[PDB]
Amino acid sequence: MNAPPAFESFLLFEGEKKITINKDTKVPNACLFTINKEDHTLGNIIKSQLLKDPQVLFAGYKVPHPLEHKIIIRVQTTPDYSPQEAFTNAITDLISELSLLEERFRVAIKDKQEG
Amino acid sequence: MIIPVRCFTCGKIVGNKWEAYLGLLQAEYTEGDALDALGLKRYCCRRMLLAHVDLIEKLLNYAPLEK
Amino acid sequence: SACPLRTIKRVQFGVLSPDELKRMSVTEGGIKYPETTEGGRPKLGGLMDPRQGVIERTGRCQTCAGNMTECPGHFGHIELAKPVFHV
Amino acid sequence: SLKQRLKGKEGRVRGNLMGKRVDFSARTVITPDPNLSIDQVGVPRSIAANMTFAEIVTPFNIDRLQELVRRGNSQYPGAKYIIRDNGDRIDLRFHPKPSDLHLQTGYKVERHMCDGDIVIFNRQPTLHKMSMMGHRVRILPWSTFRLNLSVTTPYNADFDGDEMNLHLPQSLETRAEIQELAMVPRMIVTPQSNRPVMGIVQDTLTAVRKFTKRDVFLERGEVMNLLMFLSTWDGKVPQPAILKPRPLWTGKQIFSLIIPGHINCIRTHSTHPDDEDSGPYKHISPGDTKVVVENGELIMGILCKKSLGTSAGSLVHISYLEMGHDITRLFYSNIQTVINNWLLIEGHTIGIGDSIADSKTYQDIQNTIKKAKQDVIEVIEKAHNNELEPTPGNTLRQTFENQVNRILNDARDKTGSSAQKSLSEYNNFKSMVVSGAKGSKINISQVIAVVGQQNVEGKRIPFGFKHRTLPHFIKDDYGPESRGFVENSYLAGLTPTEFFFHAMGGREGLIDTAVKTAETGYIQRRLIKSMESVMVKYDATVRNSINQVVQLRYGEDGLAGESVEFQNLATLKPSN
Amino acid sequence: IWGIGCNP
Amino acid sequence: MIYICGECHTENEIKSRDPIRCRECGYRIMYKKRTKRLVVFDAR
Amino acid sequence: EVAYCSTYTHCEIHPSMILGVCASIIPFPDHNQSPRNTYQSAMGKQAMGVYITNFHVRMDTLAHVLYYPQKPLVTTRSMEYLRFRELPAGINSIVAIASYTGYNQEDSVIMNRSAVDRGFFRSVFYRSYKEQESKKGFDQEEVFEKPTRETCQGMRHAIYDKLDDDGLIAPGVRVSGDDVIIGKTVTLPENETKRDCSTFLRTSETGIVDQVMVTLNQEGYKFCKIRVRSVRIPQIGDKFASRHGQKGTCGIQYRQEDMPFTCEGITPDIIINPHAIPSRMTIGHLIECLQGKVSANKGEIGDATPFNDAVNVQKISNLLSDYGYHLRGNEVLYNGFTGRKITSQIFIGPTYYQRLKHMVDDKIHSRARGPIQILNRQPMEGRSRDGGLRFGEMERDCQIAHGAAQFLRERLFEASDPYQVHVCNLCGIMAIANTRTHTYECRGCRNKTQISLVRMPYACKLLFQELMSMSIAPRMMSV
Amino acid sequence: QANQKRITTPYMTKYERARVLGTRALQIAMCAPVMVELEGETDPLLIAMKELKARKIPIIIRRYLPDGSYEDWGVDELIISD
Amino acid sequence: DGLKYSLATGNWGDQKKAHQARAGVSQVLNRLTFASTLSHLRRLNSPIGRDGKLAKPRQLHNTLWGMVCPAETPEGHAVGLVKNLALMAYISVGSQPS
Amino acid sequence: FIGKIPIMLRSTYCLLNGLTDRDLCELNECPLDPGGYFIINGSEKVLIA
Amino acid sequence: TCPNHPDAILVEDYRAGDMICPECGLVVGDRVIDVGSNPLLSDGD
Amino acid sequence: PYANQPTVRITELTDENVKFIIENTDLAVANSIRRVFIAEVPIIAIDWVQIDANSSVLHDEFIAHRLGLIPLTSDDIVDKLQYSRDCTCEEFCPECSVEFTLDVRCNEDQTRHVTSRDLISNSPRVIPVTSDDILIVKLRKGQELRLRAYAKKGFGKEHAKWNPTAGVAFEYDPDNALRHTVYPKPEEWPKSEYSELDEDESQAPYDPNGKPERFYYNVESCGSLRPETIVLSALSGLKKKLSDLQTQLSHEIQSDV
Amino acid sequence: YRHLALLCDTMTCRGHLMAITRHGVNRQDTGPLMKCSFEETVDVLMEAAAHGESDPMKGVSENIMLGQLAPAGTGCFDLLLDAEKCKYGMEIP
RNA sequence: UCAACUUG
Ligand SMILES: CO[C@@H]1[C@H](O)[C@H](n2cnc3c(=O)nc(N)[nH]c32)O[C@H]1COP(=O)(O)OP(=O)(O)OP(=O)(O)O
Ligand SMILES: [Mg+2]
Ligand SMILES: [Zn+2]
Ligand SMILES: [Zn+2]
Ligand SMILES: [Zn+2]
Ligand SMILES: [Zn+2]
Ligand SMILES: [Zn+2]
Ligand SMILES: [Zn+2]
Repeated sequence: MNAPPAFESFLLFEGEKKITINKDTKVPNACLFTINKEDHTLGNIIKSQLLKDPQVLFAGYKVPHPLEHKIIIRVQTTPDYSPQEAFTNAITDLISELSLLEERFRVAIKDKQEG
Repeated sequence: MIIPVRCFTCGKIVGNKWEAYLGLLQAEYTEGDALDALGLKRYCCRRMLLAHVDLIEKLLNYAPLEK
Repeated sequence: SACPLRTIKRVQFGVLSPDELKRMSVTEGGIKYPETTEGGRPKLGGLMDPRQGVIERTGRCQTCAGNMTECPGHFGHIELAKPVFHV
Repeated sequence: SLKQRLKGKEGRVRGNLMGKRVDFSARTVITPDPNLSIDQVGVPRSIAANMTFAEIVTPFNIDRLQELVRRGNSQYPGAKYIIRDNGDRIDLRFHPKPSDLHLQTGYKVERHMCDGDIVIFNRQPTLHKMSMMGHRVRILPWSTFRLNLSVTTPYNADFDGDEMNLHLPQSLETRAEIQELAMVPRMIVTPQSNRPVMGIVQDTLTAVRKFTKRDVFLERGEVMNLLMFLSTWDGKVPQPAILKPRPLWTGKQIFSLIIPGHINCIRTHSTHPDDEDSGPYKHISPGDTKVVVENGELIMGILCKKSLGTSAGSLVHISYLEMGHDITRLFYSNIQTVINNWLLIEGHTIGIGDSIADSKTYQDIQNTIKKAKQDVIEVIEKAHNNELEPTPGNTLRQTFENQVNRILNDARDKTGSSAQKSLSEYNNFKSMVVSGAKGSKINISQVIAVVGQQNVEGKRIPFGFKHRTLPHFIKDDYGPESRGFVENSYLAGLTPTEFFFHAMGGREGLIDTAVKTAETGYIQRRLIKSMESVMVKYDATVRNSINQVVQLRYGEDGLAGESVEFQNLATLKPSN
Repeated sequence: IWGIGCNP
Repeated sequence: MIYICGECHTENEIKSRDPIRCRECGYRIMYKKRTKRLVVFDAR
Repeated sequence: EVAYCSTYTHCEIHPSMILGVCASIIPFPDHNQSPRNTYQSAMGKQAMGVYITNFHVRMDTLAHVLYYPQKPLVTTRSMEYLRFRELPAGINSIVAIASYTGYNQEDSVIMNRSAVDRGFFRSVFYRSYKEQESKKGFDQEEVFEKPTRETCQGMRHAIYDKLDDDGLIAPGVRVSGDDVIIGKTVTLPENETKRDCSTFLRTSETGIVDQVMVTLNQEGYKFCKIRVRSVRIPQIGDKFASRHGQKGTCGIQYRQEDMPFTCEGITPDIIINPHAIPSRMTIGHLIECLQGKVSANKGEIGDATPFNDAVNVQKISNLLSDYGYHLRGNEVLYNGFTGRKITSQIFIGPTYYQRLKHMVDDKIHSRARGPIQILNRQPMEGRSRDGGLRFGEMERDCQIAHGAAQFLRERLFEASDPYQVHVCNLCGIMAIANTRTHTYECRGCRNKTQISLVRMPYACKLLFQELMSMSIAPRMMSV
Repeated sequence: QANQKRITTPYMTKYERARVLGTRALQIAMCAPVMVELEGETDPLLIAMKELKARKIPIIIRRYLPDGSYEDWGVDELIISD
Repeated sequence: DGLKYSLATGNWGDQKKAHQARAGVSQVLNRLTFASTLSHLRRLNSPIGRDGKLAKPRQLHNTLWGMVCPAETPEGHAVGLVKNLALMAYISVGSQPS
Repeated sequence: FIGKIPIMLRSTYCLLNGLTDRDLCELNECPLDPGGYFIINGSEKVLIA
Repeated sequence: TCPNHPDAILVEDYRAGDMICPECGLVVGDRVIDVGSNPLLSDGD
Repeated sequence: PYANQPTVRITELTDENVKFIIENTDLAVANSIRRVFIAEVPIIAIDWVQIDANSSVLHDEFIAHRLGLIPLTSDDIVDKLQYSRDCTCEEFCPECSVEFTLDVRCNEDQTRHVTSRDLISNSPRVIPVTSDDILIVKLRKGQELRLRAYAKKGFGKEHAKWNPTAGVAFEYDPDNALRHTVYPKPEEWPKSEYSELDEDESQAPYDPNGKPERFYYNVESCGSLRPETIVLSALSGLKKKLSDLQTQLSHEIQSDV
Repeated sequence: YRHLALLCDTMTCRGHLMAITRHGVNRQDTGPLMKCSFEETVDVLMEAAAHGESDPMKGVSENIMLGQLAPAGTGCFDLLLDAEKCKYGMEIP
């Protein structure tokens, strides 16, 4: 009777922002990103790619509550680098990785069939 | 009451296999051999066919409410 | 409503005087009729007295315009022919 | 009769005056929620929508209340009613004129319960003061009240169908009373035993033991994730304990960040060897016991029930005594969150592999039972020859039962000790018993080695049939099996006669529970009624309603029970 | 269920 | 206002304040027929 | 053998026959603690399953039938005579004894939401409402018809559109809470037209009408039974219990992606806390998981008769070792969120789990300014009557201990039964007071000037009046 | 009693703090003037807490000694238990 | 009417006289599950009062071996006062002694 | 005629006695139903020993 | 009997037990449902 | 600071199974791909059922549930179809849905098995994986079931009816070498099918420098999509999710500055 | 020790051992309503009425029954408004 | 109003 509708998990209700960027006052060059209507899928990839970056000092993702649908990602970068820049570059790198993976999987499919 | 579509744990379609399982049992296959022949490999899928109780035949015994 | 609001600072317990019971009861002459219904519904001098309390959730008792909420009810008295020990 | 109405329970005197059914109260099943803080409770949306707290319209809040009025009852953050200055109530559900919706100072909008509304949470029976605590409200999208797991210990509630009652204060004055007297963080320490009521429990205790071992080393990314769930983090990553070859933090290093402020505490782990303190390696403990916290940093030690549980001198108790109630609330919540997110990496389980022991241990248990049965037989043969001499103050039957019970109990304990020796470090039964989260050494012993003697009414299983316990046994059999001794363990499986005797023992347990509930309820009520009006006056004398002086100072020293702590005088014992 | 000194 | 009959499964129209007896069988246990309005069922 | 008795006169047919009907469904009863077998005996009575094969014909109140009952994978031989195979109550579930997210702590249970979507532990709840057209009254006739607001002086604002001409809602029509299942009208004697007498759905039923029947009852009056059907997908409050006395609610529901997964891809349908097992000492649960794994792989229903001596944990473990799994039943699990192997290996195996009748939807109640009782003018009692929860005497003692005098006052006076009375100053007895007339007078004193307003609970006014009827005078004097 | 010879505790009791904060907040909700400048605080209870910190709450607590006399301690005079 | 009333009400006696009537007989059959139906049919009810907390009539007795289920008893205020027959137990119908 | 005696279901004097399972199905009664209960005033009542 | 609405039919309510003017929503009568509470055989006895 | 370049080898490719090995990839990406297989690959399945007549023993909502779980062939049309929310038309149209109709009555004495073959689709591409058959319900003589149903595009995050896969097998480090799982007794544990060790050695020697890589997959399909297409669509969908994040992030970054 | 000593002091305050029962508790010279709440009820009320006893209304239970604020904590004191301080300070609204 | 049956 109080059960949330299934589509609420991935559909942004009107007036909700997919990403909100709020700086962190405690430490310099640190930003706290909030992603709405997303789950561990996106968060883990973004955190891993951020950790691979040498200029990223801190990178972690947190789901504040499993019943609610939100990811909080904290990125702290060295001076001369911006947390927002690190987030964008992480997303570009992940997209490149997935595209290369798609090409190679298509080639493997074509080779396995009739070969 | 009736064989469930889509074994709960994984989701393989197991609803098309109940009559084949009964027929294989009539063919004197052991239950394990019948489950192997049907393609059910993980114990989650074999649970569905092995533990199913087909009550819908007992329900069909009763005459219809409207003819 | 005009009466000032006060909080009880002492409760005095005592046996009710028969004279005080006679004066206090709204019913006069006692409950003369065992039956609760006269004129169809209300029996004056009966168990269900309009003056004693509000009835039917819409009526008003004779003594005050209770409307089933304001009226706290009002006591009645039965004058026993011969005295009886209180248990 | 009038006397019948007043006299009995549920009469006007007690059932309708001392206690009565109340409005603005809700009840539903309780389920766990580790993510909620100690003070927060998760309320379903429907329960929140029905219950309304009236808000007076002020110039400050007229806009917000106007939006709530516009939303109406249908939209969740809405207002069910508007109460005008005249006292007229405009139910917004049935159509109100647009003129009526307009608000002015002095109107009272009855808004739906929202996040942050203070409520009182209760679970019957309300044995003690901690059973009614004020919780902040957090609305979550399912139909069960959700409370944090640490708060379960004060309520004596587990989530196996339990239910709790939710009372919403309806005025700012009573809301402030709850906020400043009965909130959960304020009642961490009970005045009854000057100990903390609430402690880390279940998965978090079991996992804090494993997290705080010397062995645990955390790599960079795992440290990131654990620090992400720490609410009070300064934002500075601690320098890793092992910088090279690969940067690796330690469990204690991260737990030190959880510890509030600068708290100094020395406690001992459950498995602390007694000889360690006297011998060398007293400070460099070989087993990593002797928890020591200096400057709010965990220098050494393995945390357990003793350090983080509900006992005097615990880390949580020292936190409440020293840092304050708010920082202690954050401490409880942070321990739970960080350790529970580490438990995803480490994990816990209970399997048959834990119950099974080495073959040598099974042989030793069997040999102990063999020689015990022989000893009981020798005692029986002595008794039959009348060689047995009566113990002073006891009949020969009583002294025979005493000696037989002593032999059987010694065998039972020895088999239990052998089983407990067999347990490896990885054994999960041992993890839970050592951490103190659940179980006991007795349970391990019964699982692995021997269930033990079954006793009913303080004796071995009696002769229900004529001179024999069951029809299968021979008449006048006082031997071990006949009178109830269950040689097999739970894993091995009880033989049928042992199954019946075990059922008899368990039935005695159930009956005792059922009886104790009622008798204790009566005692508690009588004590409260006798001492209900006694209080500390402004003279600080303790006086009843009659103003008779029960005590000239409370406790004879005029101090409250929660502030006091156990201490040693140190002038008393030493010689001149 | 343990012993005479323990629990039933 | 069409009632299916339990015994013989034959629909019989019954007016208001009319005895509940099925013609052709006499049984007194009638069932109201399924409504004409249709309900959307989510497969979920 | 070594001589114990050489004069046996009778022999037991089988020791497992000492157990009753409900205790016979427990697998490996001898490996459990005794109170846990006792508790399972009680929980089995409350499980959900096809109670009888003629349930479609029957119109019973509170009938629950599970969608997909399954017979146990580990079954006692004596279950066959109880017909448990024919009419099972529960579903074999892949159960992992692990601590995953802390939502399975205490006795709660983490359930797989994808499995729930695929029909796992889904049930139907049928409720039957009976109404009788009674003409016994001298001038009162409770005719079945659709009440009309204009025609009927007594009426209610709930939805009356559902009712057909006969006053009975047709089968196949959705009924939400506070809707009129049956419409009945009592003709009103014109003492000098209609007091509504419809029956209304229990709040939050939210079901679809299944069958509507019209007959003549024993008395000969027209009798109508209406059965409403509500599907019940498991939620995060419902109570699930195994056959070994382990009962618990559903802490949270994670989708198949989120649940931990073996290397084969099997994700536990139910995750139970490891902390339940040791204190309760229900080792029968663990042995049933092992035997269920062996049975599902082998294809033969396992035997769990209480006293066998041919089935040991070691033999079961060796059998499982043959089928490619760890001999003790542990399996290497991977974390669903991150993909990393869980360091400890989790014990996963199929176990017969039951669904009990207790569900959160039936047990949720909220009260705020509802109807009050007639006698005490206090809130009603019970979920059906929208009754408020009782603030017992133990609760008031706790509040006294807190020192929250004003919360105690609100809860015991202002929330429950606020009331005002007028009391004479000269004599403590209450005085007659006409607010509309604005004349306040006290009988027995002939005094009008000295009257004071007093705020007291209505129950206290009733107490004082009952004392007055016993000739005791509770003279409440403000001075 | 006289202002001199006050025997009660200088520290404000927990119950006094609860009732003073609640009562002052109820007054603030009824549009009573607020002594302390509010930094965008709309909730009446929070404003009352700020006032209590500043010791500007306009309430004098009357403590009833068991002998029947009373001592009037203003909220400012009492030391906050915090 | 006498037989029907005594069955329906659950009071064993006459309508006018309830002083000697024994309540608790003739309960409604539980149909939650087939196991509940069967157990309800095979049930024994000890006459000892529930209100009395004396523990002797509640404890499992050695003579209940094979006649009454050891495990199956209600937990609460009626522990050991309501019992269920074992599977093989058969209560004697009765015979003439001639 | 001296009155009516309620009949326990599936006893010797009930209609269901000695009926094949198919016939029980024809009467819309379950073959697996245990019997042993009285149907008084439309509700199944069980006499607890 | 809504004071601002001469001859106004007040709709009954079950949630709070009151009659409410439908065009303005005013609650006329606060808690005036409460519970709201054989004549054939013989007569008054 | 750049993405690793992954590789793929497909060991087995059948009609219902794909086994592949992803190498030179992080654990997070591999587990996310596994997750997207289960919950974010779009498929067409029945979500709307209007039942005209149901004389079967199973009630109406039972039939609707069983119908929803029936897999429907969505190999190529699922990309063309739009989500019902996206489509401009009210309720359902051929662009946003596929209409299935079922009419069966049992007039023979023998029991009639209503199967998925009796479901009839207006669109040829979407068929209930028939080209035995899934048993919807069994009908006695005189019992009739007639219903009309529409099928919508969606993914498994909404409901398990849209879950393309049967079981996704994910395994890394087959011989425990990073010691991610610490076996109490190494010898008892069965060796992995992908394990490269000899029978004598239970675990590989610990490698501190090593990190998880060379992830092993085994994706099985319900027949709704080709097993190859499940993997390709999952990779494409995860790429789309990241690109949408990048667009919204660029908007927020520009707006703040 | 405070909680034990308080029970012992209440039982032995009067000089005669006061059992925590209806007899011992009700015999002490408390208010008649407070005695009424514990066990005896109606009989206590009848005796009080006969002897003309007056309830001091200083007890917690007596004030709870009549709906007045209890003399317990948060009710021991009475707050008063401070006019002079109201005049002082910045009266923003 | 009474009874019984459960839930802690
Ligand atoms: C732990 O104590 C609680 C409380 O004291 C409260 N309670 C319960 N029944 C009563 C009652 O009749 N009367 C009163 N006054 N209180 C009562 O319930 C007690 C325990 O009972 P249990 O022992 O069955 O709890 P499991 O150990 O059984 O918990 P599993 O593993 O099922 O979740
Ligand atoms: Mg519990
Ligand atoms: Zn499967
Ligand atoms: Zn009046
Ligand atoms: Zn007919
Ligand atoms: Zn007077
Ligand atoms: Zn109006
Ligand atoms: Zn369209």
